[PDB]
Amino acid sequence: KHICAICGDRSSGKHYGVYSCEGCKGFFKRTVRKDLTYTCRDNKDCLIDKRQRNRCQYCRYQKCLAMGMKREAVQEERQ
Amino acid sequence: KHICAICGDRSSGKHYGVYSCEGCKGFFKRTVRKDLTYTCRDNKDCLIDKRQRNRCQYCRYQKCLAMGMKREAVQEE
DNA sequence: CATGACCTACTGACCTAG
DNA sequence: CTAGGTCAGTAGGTCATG
Ligand SMILES: [Zn+2]
Ligand SMILES: [Zn+2]
Ligand SMILES: [Zn+2]
Ligand SMILES: [Zn+2]
Repeated sequence: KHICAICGDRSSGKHYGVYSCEGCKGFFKRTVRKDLTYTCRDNKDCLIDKRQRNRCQYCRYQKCLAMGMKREAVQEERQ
Repeated sequence: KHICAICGDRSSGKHYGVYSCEGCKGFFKRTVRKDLTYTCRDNKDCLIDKRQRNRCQYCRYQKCLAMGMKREAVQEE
């Protein structure tokens, strides 16, 4: 309840279902808002930690969904 | 006689006429009090249920009025 | 130009006067 | 009964930095 279940950074609370950090939060939010398809240049299992979370987006996105981060809870843009 | 007619959630009775949950009741109370006008980013046809009632505020406010929810049943501050 | 560290609004479950 | 009310927790920001 104190760590980001995706990259191991300090959590700021539950976001879209799972305890995560501000970096992983905005990442998911930025993807579904714009509907972004990601390709992994590796074997679809790149490690995701605090230091190399931005190495492979694809696996960082998949790691969010395997941890239960809901696409549905991402509201639409405002104003 | 216990289902919210707007989003299918559990209903606590009549709120401004129509059977609705506390979430949709509070949303309608705040939409007239502040006179908030909404715009939709899609084709004004978003699905309104328990899981994405917070997705589009435009379609959620539209489904309220279409379900019979009355604007005059809201008292002033 | 995709990041993320800062910042507010908006929920809705849980209260009480008529 | 259905009108009111709050406020912690999760949503929405924006914008300088690489
Ligand atoms: Zn993270
Ligand atoms: Zn990868
Ligand atoms: Zn409802
Ligand atoms: Zn919409």
